[PDB]
Order: sequence, then C-alpha cells, then structure tokens
Amino acid sequence: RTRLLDSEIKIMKSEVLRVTHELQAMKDKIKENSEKIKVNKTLPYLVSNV
Amino acid sequence: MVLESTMVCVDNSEYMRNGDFLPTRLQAQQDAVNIVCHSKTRSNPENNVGLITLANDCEVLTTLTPDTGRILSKLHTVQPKGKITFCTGIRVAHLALKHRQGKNHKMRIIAFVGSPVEDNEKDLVKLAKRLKKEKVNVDIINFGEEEVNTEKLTAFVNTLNGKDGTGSHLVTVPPGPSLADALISSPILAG
Amino acid sequence: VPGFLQQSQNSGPGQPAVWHRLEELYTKKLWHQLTLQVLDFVQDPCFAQGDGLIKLYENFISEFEHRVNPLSLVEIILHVVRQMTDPNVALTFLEKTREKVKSSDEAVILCKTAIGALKLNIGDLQVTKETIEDVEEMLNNLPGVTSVHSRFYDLSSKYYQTIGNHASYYKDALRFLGCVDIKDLPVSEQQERAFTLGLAGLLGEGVFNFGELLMHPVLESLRNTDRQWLIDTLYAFNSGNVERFQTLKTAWGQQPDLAANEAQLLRKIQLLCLMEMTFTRPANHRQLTFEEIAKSAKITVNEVELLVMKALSVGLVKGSIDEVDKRVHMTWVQPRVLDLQQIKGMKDRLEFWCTDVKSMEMLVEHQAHDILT
Repeated sequence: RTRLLDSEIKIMKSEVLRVTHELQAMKDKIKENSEKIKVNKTLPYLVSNV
Repeated sequence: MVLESTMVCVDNSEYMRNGDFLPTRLQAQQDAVNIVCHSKTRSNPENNVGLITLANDCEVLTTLTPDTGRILSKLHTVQPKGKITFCTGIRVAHLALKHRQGKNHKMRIIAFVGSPVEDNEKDLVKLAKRLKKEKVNVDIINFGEEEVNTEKLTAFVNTLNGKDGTGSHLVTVPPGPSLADALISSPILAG
Repeated sequence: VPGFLQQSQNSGPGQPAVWHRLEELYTKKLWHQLTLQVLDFVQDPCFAQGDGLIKLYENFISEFEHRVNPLSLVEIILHVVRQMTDPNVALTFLEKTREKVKSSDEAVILCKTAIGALKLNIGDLQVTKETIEDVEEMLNNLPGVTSVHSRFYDLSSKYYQTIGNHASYYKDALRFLGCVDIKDLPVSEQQERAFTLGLAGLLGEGVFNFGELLMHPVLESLRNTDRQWLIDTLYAFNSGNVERFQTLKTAWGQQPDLAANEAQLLRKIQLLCLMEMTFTRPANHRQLTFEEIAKSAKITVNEVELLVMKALSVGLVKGSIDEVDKRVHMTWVQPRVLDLQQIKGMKDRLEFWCTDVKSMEMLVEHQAHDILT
C-alpha cells in the first residue's frame, strides 16, 4: 500500500499544481482584465470603415 | 508569538538521494521544510523564511519573506547533487539575515547537514565567536551521513554559546533507518 | 537477499571484510556507499569473474533503488561483457537500459556512448554516422562532462579508423587533445599515442600547420620521450621546409604511408616557403625570385607558378602573380606560430614602429603646438 500513499501525497502535489493554476490563472487574468478596464472603459468610440 | 528569522539551510548534495532515511531522503528533508514552514506559519507571520543551500553553490531562489506557499512550490525538483560547503553556509545565511527588514526579530536559525564537509574546527570557531559577536543561536539537525556522532558541529554548538545563550541544539544523525517525523519531532519538542 | 553474497562472498584475499560490511550497506538501505562499492567492483582486480554473476543483482539494485546514475552501470556492463565476451546479450541489456532509463545525470549520452563502446563488434559503417553524430546532436545542452567527450573521441576515432575525412583527425585531436588535461592513463602508452597522433595528423592534411599547439603538456612530455626527430620533422613541416635529413628521415624511420602522400607533402613544404618568405625575411622584399621559392621548395623553376596558383586555390594569400621577372609580389598571408625569439624581434620592429611614430608624432605636434590659442 506504499504506492497508494505515494499517489495520495501526489494528489496533494497535484492540488498544489491546481493552486499554481489558480494563481497563474486568477492573478494574470485579473491583471489583464485591469488593462482591459484601462483600455475598454473609454466609452466614446469613434466608428469608421475598414 | 515571538519575533525571529529562521533560515532553512537545505542540503542539495549527492548523498541525500537514497532511502535509508524514509521513502526518499529528498522527501525526508522536504517534510522537514514542510514542518518548519508550517511551524513558522504557527509562529508570528511578521517573521520571514528564505531558502539557501550549502552544497554546490549558495542558492538563493526566494527572498527571506513572510510568505511560504511559493517555498512549498520550490520544494519540487530540488535534485540534490554537488559538494558540501557548510562553512560558507553559516556566513551566507548570516549576511542574508543582515539583509533583513527589522531588528526586533531575533535570530534562531536551523541548518541541515548531510555530507562530510571539509570544515576545520578553527573555521567554525571563527564563525562561532563571530556569532558570539553577532547574537545568533543555531539549531542544526544532522541528516545524511558524515559521522554517526557528529563532532565538528558539536564543537560549533559548544563554541557558539555560554551560560545564557544556549540555543544550540544538535540533533546528530541516526544513520540507520530512522523515521521522517521522529527526527523533527525533537526540535518541534525543543528546537 | 543476502543469500547471494553468502555464496558469492569470495572474490579475493581479505575479501569478506567488504562483504559483511556490504550486507550492512544495502540492508541498512543506503545506496551512495553502494555506488562507491559498484566503483570498487569496477575497481576489483581479478579475471572479472564476479561481475557476470552480480549483473542480475545490479539490475535488482536499479529496481529497488530507482535513483542512481547508470554511468557505473555502463562501466560495469563493459566488465560483464569482458567476462562474457559477446555484446549481443549486452545489446539486449543496452536497449533495456536505454528504454527504461531516463536518468537525470545525462542518461541519453551515456546510452549513446554505450552504443559507441559496444559498437566495436557490430561494425562501424552502418551505425557510426547515425548514432555517433546523434551523440553531439544530443550534446546540445552543455558539453562539459569530459567523460562523454573522451568516449566521444573514442567513437569518433573509430569513425576515423573506418576511413572518413582524414583531415577531420585534427579536430578529432582537438577532441582528444581537447578531452584530456591531466595524464590519467600511463605515459608508457601515451607516448605511442603521440607517435601515431603525429602520424595520423600527418595523414590528414587540411590545416597544414600541425606544429600549431606544441606547447601542450600531455603531448610534449611524450615528445621529449619519443624519438626526438619525428617532432623535429613536424617542425620541418612547421618552421622550415629544408633539411632533407628531416623531411626524408620521415621516410627513413617511418617507411609506410609516406609515398601515398608524398606530392602533397611537397605541397606542404611549398606552402612552408610561403610563410617563410614574408615571415622570417626582411619585411617583404616586395618582389621574390623564382630561385627563392624554388630553393626553399627544392623544386624546378617551372613549378612555382603552379605553386602560387595553388596557394590561391587554397586561399591563404591574395597575391599578384609577378612573373614578368619570375620574381613574385606579396600580399597578406595566414601567419604561423610566433616564436620566443620572434616575440623579441616582434618587440624590436614593433617598438620601432611604436616609438618612432609616437616620437615623430610628438614632433609633428610640436610644430602644430604654436597655433592652438
């Protein structure tokens, strides 16, 4: 049952990897959402033709 | 709570890879880092913990910072390989703690030695009376194998303190099969 | 299981002092002193009779150790195949320890050097290009091991044996001469390696200045113990293209493999004149006679033309072929090794230039000093 406990602690290591996913997802996402706040809230938009 | 700064001094030498100490020696010192980072979470979070090695380099990858979740991420792929130099380890950790943020924090440092170091007792007594003139207690926990009953680090424990500042506690290594938490159970009992 | 060393506990005199300790080494589950003991079994002086027995035990060490580096596995499987005298079973073990081993201390290059070191029996023309070139394809991270580089010389020198690019032997010497630094093998075989190194560097003629680096210790300590004239005839291909004693004593002592390159060695002495005439002589003479090239070249008048055109085909000189008088004009040449006396004469004419241009410069400025204001 040693490999089962090894995989049990590896489940916690994969939960730490999920926490790394949560960090590099939420932090980077909200920073890029803040840049889209800076760029996209500029509600007067000149429209035009391509 | 209490204000200090404990610098975990891991060993990344090529002797910490077998399984005489429990299912990985990497996992043994890794659980040691787990219990000391949880112990400094249970201590004052105003305090700070940073990583350093004694072998193959003096590797600073994290700052001596009050966060340790990134240190828990830094547990991975440590790859212990090189050659020990703990005698620069004491001084590199001490200048790392002279690069702190506050002076009201004390200096009780741990160290993990797991290899035969070419450390003169004159070297470590220079370091030890240096710490007598630098106010640091050091609680070293012997890992790996250099001697079944370490003496140079016992001499450093002897030459660090006297009559008032006996904060040098040396868990000598049990080089046969001894557990993962039975080694660190005595410093969590008394550092 | 200790019952295997209970029956294989005898390998030498005073032998079970390491075996009763060895059944403390792995039974107390330490494995780095067992890496030391695998080094000791590589070290173990015998007819190598315990290694073909301990091979399955070492496989077991790899199975329930699952960390250690298979460099000692390569150096002990060469001992196992030294016992068993056939690599085809070790080919199966080699493909095995290539398919199951992805070890972190550079397992792929030790696999490719296992292919190289047991390529000695499988033939060296079907597989040399592919996997020996694949070694340095896989050495694209950090070529600083020097053990894989010495074994890489060994397989690239077997590639030199199975003849491809004689001229690549100078670079292969830059990999052996480059690989070794301290002598780490007996001088009593090194000096014959320097012997055949000079011979095979002579057999490959691409760089044609083979006395380029001969302040190199682990060849010069053989140069002053080998025959003393072979080095001087490499110096007769390095410095001066005369003394038929030397450049024919390379046929006197070395009888074979010289007539197969004789005209090309005449070409080498006919470029040794090309370095001479502008290196040693006063500055250039600006126009150099057919007697000069033909005299250092020990050749007729009607070949220095072919010589200077052949030097243009080589591309070491950009010269103008002045032969309206058979007296040749000079341009830039690829230089040869600056000697100690040539360091001193270079200091002479160079400080001549330096302090003369500086002094007459200060004189020009001394005349130009009056109008600054």
